[PDB]
Amino acid sequence: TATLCLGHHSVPNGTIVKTITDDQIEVTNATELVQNSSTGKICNNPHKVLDGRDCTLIDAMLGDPHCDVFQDEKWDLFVERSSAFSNCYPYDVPDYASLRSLIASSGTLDFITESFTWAGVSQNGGSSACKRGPANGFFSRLNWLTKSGSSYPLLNVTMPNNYNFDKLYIWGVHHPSTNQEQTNLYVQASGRVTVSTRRSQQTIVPNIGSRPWVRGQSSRISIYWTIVKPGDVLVINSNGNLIAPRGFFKIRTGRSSIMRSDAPIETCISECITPNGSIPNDKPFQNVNKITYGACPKYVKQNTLKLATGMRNVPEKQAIAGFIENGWEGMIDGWYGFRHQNSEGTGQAADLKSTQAAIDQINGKLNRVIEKTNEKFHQIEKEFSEVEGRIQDLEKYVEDTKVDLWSYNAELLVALENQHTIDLTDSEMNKLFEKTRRQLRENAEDMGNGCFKIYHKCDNACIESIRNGTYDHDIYRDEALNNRF
Amino acid sequence: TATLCLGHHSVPNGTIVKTITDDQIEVTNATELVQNSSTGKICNNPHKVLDGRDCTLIDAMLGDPHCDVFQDEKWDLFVERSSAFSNCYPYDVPDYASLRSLIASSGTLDFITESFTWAGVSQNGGSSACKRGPANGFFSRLNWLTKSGSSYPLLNVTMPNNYNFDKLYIWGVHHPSTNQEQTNLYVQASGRVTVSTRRSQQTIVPNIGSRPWVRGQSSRISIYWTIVKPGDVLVINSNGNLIAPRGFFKIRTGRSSIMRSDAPIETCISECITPNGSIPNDKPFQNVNKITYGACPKYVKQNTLKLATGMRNVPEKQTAIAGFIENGWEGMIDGWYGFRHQNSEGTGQAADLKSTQAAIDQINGKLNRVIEKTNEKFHQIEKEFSEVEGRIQDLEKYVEDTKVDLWSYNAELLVALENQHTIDLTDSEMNKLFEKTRRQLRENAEDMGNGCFKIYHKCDNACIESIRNGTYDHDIYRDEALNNRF
Amino acid sequence: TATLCLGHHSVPNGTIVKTITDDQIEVTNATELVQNSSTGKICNNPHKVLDGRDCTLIDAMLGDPHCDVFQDEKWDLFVERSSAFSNCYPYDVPDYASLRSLIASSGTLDFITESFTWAGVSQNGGSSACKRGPANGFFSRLNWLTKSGSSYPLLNVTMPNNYNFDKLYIWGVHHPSTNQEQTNLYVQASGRVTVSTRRSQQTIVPNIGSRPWVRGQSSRISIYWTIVKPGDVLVINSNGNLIAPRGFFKIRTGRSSIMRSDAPIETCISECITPNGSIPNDKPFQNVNKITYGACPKYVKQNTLKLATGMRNVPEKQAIAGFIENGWEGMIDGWYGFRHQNSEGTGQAADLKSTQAAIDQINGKLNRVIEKTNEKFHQIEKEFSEVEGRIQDLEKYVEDTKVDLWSYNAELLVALENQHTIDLTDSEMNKLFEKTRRQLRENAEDMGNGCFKIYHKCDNACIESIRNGTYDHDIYRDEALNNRF
Ligand SMILES: *[C@@H]1O[C@H](CO)[C@@H](O[C@@H]2O[C@H](CO)[C@@H](O[C@@H]3O[C@H](CO[C@H]4O[C@H](CO)[C@@H](O)[C@H](O)[C@@H]4O)[C@@H](O)[C@H](O[C@H]4O[C@H](CO)[C@@H](O)[C@H](O)[C@@H]4O)[C@@H]3O)[C@H](O)[C@H]2NC(C)=O)[C@H](O)[C@H]1NC(C)=O
Ligand SMILES: *[C@@H]1O[C@H](CO)[C@@H](O[C@@H]2O[C@H](CO)[C@@H](O[C@@H]3O[C@H](CO[C@H]4O[C@H](CO)[C@@H](O)[C@H](O)[C@@H]4O)[C@@H](O)[C@H](O[C@H]4O[C@H](CO)[C@@H](O)[C@H](O)[C@@H]4O)[C@@H]3O)[C@H](O)[C@H]2NC(C)=O)[C@H](O)[C@H]1NC(C)=O
Ligand SMILES: *[C@@H]1O[C@H](CO)[C@@H](O[C@@H]2O[C@H](CO)[C@@H](O[C@@H]3O[C@H](CO[C@H]4O[C@H](CO)[C@@H](O)[C@H](O)[C@@H]4O)[C@@H](O)[C@H](O[C@H]4O[C@H](CO)[C@@H](O)[C@H](O)[C@@H]4O)[C@@H]3O)[C@H](O)[C@H]2NC(C)=O)[C@H](O)[C@H]1NC(C)=O
Ligand SMILES: CC(=O)N[C@H]1[C@H]([C@H](O)[C@H](O)CO)O[C@@](OC[C@H]2O[C@@H](O)[C@H](O)[C@@H](O)[C@H]2O)(C(=O)O)C[C@@H]1O
Ligand SMILES: CC(=O)N[C@H]1[C@H]([C@H](O)[C@H](O)CO)O[C@@](OC[C@H]2O[C@@H](O)[C@H](O)[C@@H](O)[C@H]2O)(C(=O)O)C[C@@H]1O
Ligand SMILES: CC(=O)N[C@H]1[C@H]([C@H](O)[C@H](O)CO)O[C@@](OC[C@H]2O[C@@H](O)[C@H](O)[C@@H](O)[C@H]2O)(C(=O)O)C[C@@H]1O
Ligand SMILES: *[C@@H]1O[C@H](CO)[C@@H](O[C@@H]2O[C@H](CO)[C@@H](O)[C@H](O)[C@H]2NC(C)=O)[C@H](O)[C@H]1NC(C)=O
Ligand SMILES: *[C@@H]1O[C@H](CO)[C@@H](O[C@@H]2O[C@H](CO)[C@@H](O)[C@H](O)[C@H]2NC(C)=O)[C@H](O)[C@H]1NC(C)=O
Ligand SMILES: *[C@@H]1O[C@H](CO)[C@@H](O[C@@H]2O[C@H](CO)[C@@H](O)[C@H](O)[C@H]2NC(C)=O)[C@H](O)[C@H]1NC(C)=O
Ligand SMILES: *[C@@H]1O[C@H](CO)[C@@H](O)[C@H](O)[C@H]1NC(C)=O
Ligand SMILES: *[C@@H]1O[C@H](CO)[C@@H](O)[C@H](O)[C@H]1NC(C)=O
Ligand SMILES: *[C@@H]1O[C@H](CO)[C@@H](O)[C@H](O)[C@H]1NC(C)=O
Repeated sequence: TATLCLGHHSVPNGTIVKTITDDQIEVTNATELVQNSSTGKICNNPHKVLDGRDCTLIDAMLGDPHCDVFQDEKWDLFVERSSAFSNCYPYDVPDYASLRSLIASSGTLDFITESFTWAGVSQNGGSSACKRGPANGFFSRLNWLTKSGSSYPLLNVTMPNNYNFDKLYIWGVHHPSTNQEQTNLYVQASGRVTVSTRRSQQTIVPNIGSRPWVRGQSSRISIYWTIVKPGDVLVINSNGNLIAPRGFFKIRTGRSSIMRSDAPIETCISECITPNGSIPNDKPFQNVNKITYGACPKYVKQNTLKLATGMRNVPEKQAIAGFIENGWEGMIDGWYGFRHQNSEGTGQAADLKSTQAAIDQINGKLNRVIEKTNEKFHQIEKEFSEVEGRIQDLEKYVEDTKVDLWSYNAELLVALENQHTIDLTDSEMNKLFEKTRRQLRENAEDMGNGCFKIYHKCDNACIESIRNGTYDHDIYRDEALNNRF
Repeated sequence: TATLCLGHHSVPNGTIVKTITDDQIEVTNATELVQNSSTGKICNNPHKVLDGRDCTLIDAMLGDPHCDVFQDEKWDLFVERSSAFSNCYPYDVPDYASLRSLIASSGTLDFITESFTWAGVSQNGGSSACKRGPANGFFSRLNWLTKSGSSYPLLNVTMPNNYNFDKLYIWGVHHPSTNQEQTNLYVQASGRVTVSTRRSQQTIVPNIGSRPWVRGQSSRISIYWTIVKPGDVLVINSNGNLIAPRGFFKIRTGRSSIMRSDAPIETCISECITPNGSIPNDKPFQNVNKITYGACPKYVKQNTLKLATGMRNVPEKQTAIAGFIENGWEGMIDGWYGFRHQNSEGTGQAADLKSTQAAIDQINGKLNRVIEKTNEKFHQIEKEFSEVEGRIQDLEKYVEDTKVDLWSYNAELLVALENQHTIDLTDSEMNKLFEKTRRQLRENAEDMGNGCFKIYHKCDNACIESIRNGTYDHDIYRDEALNNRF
Repeated sequence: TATLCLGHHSVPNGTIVKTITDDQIEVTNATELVQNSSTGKICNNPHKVLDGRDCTLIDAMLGDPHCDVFQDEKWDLFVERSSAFSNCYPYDVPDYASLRSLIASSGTLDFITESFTWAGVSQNGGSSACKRGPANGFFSRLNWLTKSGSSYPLLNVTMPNNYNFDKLYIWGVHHPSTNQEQTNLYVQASGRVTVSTRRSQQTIVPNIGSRPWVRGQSSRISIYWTIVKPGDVLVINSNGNLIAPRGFFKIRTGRSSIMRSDAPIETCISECITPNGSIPNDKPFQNVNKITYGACPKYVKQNTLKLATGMRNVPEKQAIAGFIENGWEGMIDGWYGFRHQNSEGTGQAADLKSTQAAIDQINGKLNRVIEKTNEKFHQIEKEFSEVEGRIQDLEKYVEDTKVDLWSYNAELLVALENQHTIDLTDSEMNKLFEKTRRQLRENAEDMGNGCFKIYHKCDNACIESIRNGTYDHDIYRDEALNNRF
């Protein structure tokens, strides 16, 4: 007689994963699906990263004297450091966030000088709070107009848009601290600024009052913006307290954005940028930060998610035995194989078809459901330094909802994939056993432990024929029937 | 002896679907789950669709002379064309989108005239920029008040809400271009308009300055609105630059909305409306547009999603009968599973109705168990913009993108899971039929290894029919079968 | 000979669930996953709940005389009743919702009095619309300044923030009804109020005009707020129509919120609070309300969702029979068992291993994918008493999208879990049958009804050995072979 057994490989060190029906189960191999670390650096390729050392985007746009190196710059991502500061005339911007977001999304600081004509007033006003070297200065992109002689005539100028692109204009209004200062600068006792197009209008009345000292000034300047479509026209009408523009900014559409971070910039290649630094995007999920730019993994709350890439791990108990509650640590060539006890001796081989089928099924399984990468460039703000109320609450609620939903999706997907992997491996083993049983019609009996008891003389050639699939039962039919009964 | 085989049908041309464990597998039949085309026309039933033609909703509400045909109109969906224009006094509306959404959601333009008394001022002002035929005119729902004689007395009027429904009032403020114009129209050198109720107030100070010429006017008019609850009182106080209302609009709660489109309107029936036109809602997902009205399929990014309907398609081997082991039967058209028998009388074929019916019943109605039939949404947020604004527009775009991504992922996962379960159930049905057939023959037959049984006794057509029916009795063949086997 | 059967238990009354491949299937046991009822009361533990009674949060903060009991109060959840009313000077708050949300999220009403100096004006103004007992009064936290003698000097005061926490200041502007009233109260014909810090500024110009009578007054007061960071300074500049503050509120960060409800408050323990009342949080989903505070189940549209707990329910048909299309209602000591017919007599036993395995797999099944509870404290508003436009539409859209997505998730999860439960129970039964068949090598053959017939004499000891797994086929092989052939 002879003995033939079927079994599967095993490893000394397994990994614990989670499935639908099992809290913990050990498998031969697994991979991590969550990226939870960063190098702390921001790669300068392939995106064009612009580093604002001590300047905010708004200050660079306005023309702060210590931000003059940023003139006519372009970027894919603008990085704002926490050590940035303002060193010019004090100012405030109503709807600061909207202007900052639109400027960042434009992605360029291209400025074109236009020939504005201001008759009856003095131009190029300066202050000691904004020093350009040893002399008083001002924002390079703004014009401060004051009285000439002893009069401030009413200003009424126009400028049409004859190009094929939109124009962005930045202008301002001056708020004096005292009535005497207001009358000294502008002869009128109450100024007025009106800027309008064929479809929109804005009018600001300056406010007079004391304010906390900032770099020796108790006055302030408010900043406003206007966009002129092609074929439209811009009209500026003012009675005083006007901070005139010097030109327009060319506004574009693209995939530029802005980020707050303190990480240094190095020479490397990475497609994902986070405030903590660049991270690889070879995993579907990440746990570093919910603020991202480029092709990045989705953010989830979990810090680890193991995906099974192997079969169940079962130790070998201490006469050969099959796969019934028994693994084989001696199999190196494949995942499934045959162990036979013969008159010549004990042998062992491996089956390539079932192993290849299992490997092909397992490989690239996660790519069938989830997308490879998602590219997001400009999004909403997710961190705030001041309390505002309704809009901030809405933004926080939206972000929280998105994070929770994606975390649930990731958990469910991992559990389902692990369960299906275990099921497919078990099914492959059972299919191999059933095929082996079908090959031997009545010359063998099931020993009950994953092994077959062949009742005729089966040499090495016979075992090889069984493994190949060319076993002929009619040859040994009579001998096996005689031996069994 | 005799031979009995079990197998399943196959088709000459199959469809390729995607499962959890397989990226490309061929099945006998599949159906498309994504609607990706439209007729290009908007059906006028069962929803009431109002064509705006060359008028916007705000212009129609205000009373533009060329929009006078829209007085006291009702709609379920208001369609705005891209060729609409304004032909009256130039104006601007602070928070234009909010007022547009409010009017669209109200769903009606019902106007009730009220008896307002304005003492000491002239009424029914007109301009050459708003012509009512050959003569000067103005907005039909607004009253322009100017000085009478040489004085403009302070106006102080009241109007109580004695009804049981809310009132919507539309009023305005005039912005002169020059100080001389302001003094000429109204005696005071600085106007002031105050409209308030018991719980809210609004005050506007007009601005004087030149503006680009629009239809011969360098002045502008601002538009404001106020809502008066039942039992409340409206008080209007002004001393210049007031564009008085003539009445109130009835405001209702319903399922009306507004849509921007250029598609023509035709006579047909459709429950879903998109800017591209109407689309059928028989499929759970669509790819036409993310802007929808009515009972519409959910929007996804995928162009196509095939749901498996039949079994795995296996070609017939060209080579003695064979079973279902890696071989399909091309000659079966009366069922999904059947028997092929080789006998002394001759060969034959049949079909098993029970297993086929069970598989069909399991497959039928499969997607309705998870996905709800259809979702009905009427008024939503705006999803396309023509100007850059900043924070709010970014938030709206982010919300829409998040929703679209989540629904696309859900659709992909659902399709993969359903295909996998369909394949598994079909294979299980085939295996169960084979196991039952084996269980019927206790010791008179043995498995041949290729999905066929070798019966070791003379089994005529009646015996085969008894096997197929399930009334086979092995006792009266047992002796002969055991004698033949050994 | 002897007969051995394998089967599973059944119950007289079952329940219907839904699976992936079945519209309706009856199981032996199921549990409800959706909470759809409440006791109508709000439990006062463990959260600190403050009853607003007939006062609103804004009125309590301002210092309404009938809300004086709320001074220096703390809360985790503030409950606003629909019967609340105002009984002081008429007022309006621009961006009322933002201030309400800010105060609610702060979670305290701690007030610190500061020594402001107002030179040349009279303080502690009062009105008949706000009665402090028999005499005229005003808001306790606000100071009404009017002319002294026949002059109203320009006011210019400062207050620095030398602490290490943020300060919140509440101030106001008075709107007279007539020019004569404006002149009588304040000498100047046009007032002006300017409040600013080193980084922000606000200027309000009062408006004069008649307004509807409210408690005998045709005038109004507009409320504004300002926040001063540590190291900053507050400057107040005005020349009329100023409602001065008396101090600052301590603003904190925490998990406090506000709710609108009419349910009474009783003494009990509950972690979840809804406007309908408190609900238990032992279920993953709830259908009571979409407004929640604390550890609450997720809100879904469905009102019922049944999760399978037992196996399929098959009534027993009317010579023992196995599990093939037949259940056993007489078995109560286990889920799976054996029935044998013997010469000595019939019997019945239960198998504990398979039952324990099935119970362990079923137990804690839902905890493998979904979390126990999610804690949410402060969120967006979800019900509105008036129409506003864009922001309200955005909030409603966000809430609707979240609800729809979570409902879909719940439905799919329930269907998948039910399908897997049915599959695992069937697999357990089939595995037990296969093991029993494997034990009997050649001494028995399946008769097709889930039972085995044994061709040798098998007494109670032999049946017990078969159940235990110690059955030896070699002892009876010869007798069984002789009987079979
Ligand atoms: C309405 O009320 C506000 C607030 O009370 C007033 O604003 C103050 O205005 C005064 C000037 O009028 C300001 O005083 C100035 O402060 C400067 C900054 O002080 C800081 O830095 C110095 C030096 O580093 C420190 O010693 C000091 O502690 C602060 O940390 C000083 O640099 C100025 O000095 C100048 O004047 C002195 C006068 O002796 C000279 O000796 C100096 O050389 C130099 O020329 C000056 O002291 C004060 O800071 C303002 N306060 C605020 C909060 O802004 C308004 O003036 C008031 N309006 C009216 C109309 O009354
Ligand atoms: C502050 O600054 C603004 C901007 O510069 C000034 O606004 C301009 O005002 C003038 C009038 O004061 C406007 O000129 C008028 O333009 C009308 C439209 O012009 C278009 O159409 C004509 C014909 O189709 C074209 O030829 C032309 O190129 C334009 O395409 C004209 O129809 C008007 O014609 C009137 O005057 C002529 C003079 O000969 C008469 O013959 C006519 O019958 C008719 O009465 C007129 O020419 C100009 O368009 C305004 N510009 C803008 C941008 O709005 C403010 O006036 C200024 N304010 C102060 C106080 O100085
Ligand atoms: C601009 O226009 C507005 C609106 O028309 C005017 O506002 C009105 O002003 C008058 C004058 O004060 C107000 O009249 C007062 O109404 C009080 C409330 O009335 C209600 O309550 C009483 C008692 O419950 C009811 O009987 C009554 O029907 C109302 O339901 C009264 O209590 C006042 O009575 C006082 O005056 C009378 C005069 O004889 C005395 O006998 C009384 O004892 C008491 O002293 C008074 O009648 C009216 O309510 C205001 N209406 C609104 C809507 O606000 C502005 O005055 C006007 N501005 C200018 C400059 O003209
Ligand atoms: C455009 C212009 O007029 N620039 C002035 C500037 C303005 O007058 C002022 O800053 C507007 O608020 O003032 C400069 O001087 C400041 C200086 O002025 C004296 O009159 C005053 O006595 C000093 O205390 C001090 O404020 C400035 O450098 O800011 C001069 C500049 O030309
Ligand atoms: C209600 C009223 O007064 N309507 C007037 C209107 C207004 O005076 C004006 O539009 C307010 O801005 O003006 C109308 O004439 C415009 C006409 O006025 C002359 O005085 C001027 O010299 C011309 O150039 C021209 O602007 C108009 O039709 O708009 C007359 C109308 O009665
Ligand atoms: C701070 C102050 O001046 N309080 C007054 C208050 C104000 O004058 C008024 O409310 C501002 O609008 O008015 C009080 O009197 C109300 C009373 O005043 C008479 O002059 C008038 O003729 C009456 O009709 C009536 O309005 C008030 O109690 O509100 C007095 C208070 O001292
Ligand atoms: C990436 O940077 C963020 C900074 O926003 C880190 O998040 C903070 O971590 C600290 C320390 O645990 C917490 O006190 C803060 O509350 C966190 N902030 C937020 C907004 O969550 C994050 O830990 C960093 N991650 C890595 C991997 O470095
Ligand atoms: C339905 O109409 C929309 C119009 O918004 C079409 O979307 C545009 O398609 C063109 C052509 O590919 C693109 O260039 C635009 O960028 C698309 N716009 C947006 C907002 O996506 C859409 O293709 C139409 N669909 C059908 C089936 O006709
Ligand atoms: C819990 O309270 C809410 C209050 O909003 C109830 O919801 C309302 O129920 C009534 C009665 O059917 C409806 O007419 C309203 O339209 C509902 N409002 C909303 C916003 O849905 C809810 O039914 C209560 N639930 C329980 C279990 O008491
Ligand atoms: C485990 O799987 C990973 C990825 O599938 C593979 O790179 C690795 O070699 C595997 N480990 C072993 C021991 O085969
Ligand atoms: C394929 O399925 C669809 C619907 O499921 C059905 O209408 C069609 O007839 C099927 N195809 C065949 C060849 O039966
Ligand atoms: C049904 O299941 C629940 C929870 O698993 C359990 O409490 C209950 O006792 C079960 N019913 C029966 C009859 O065992």
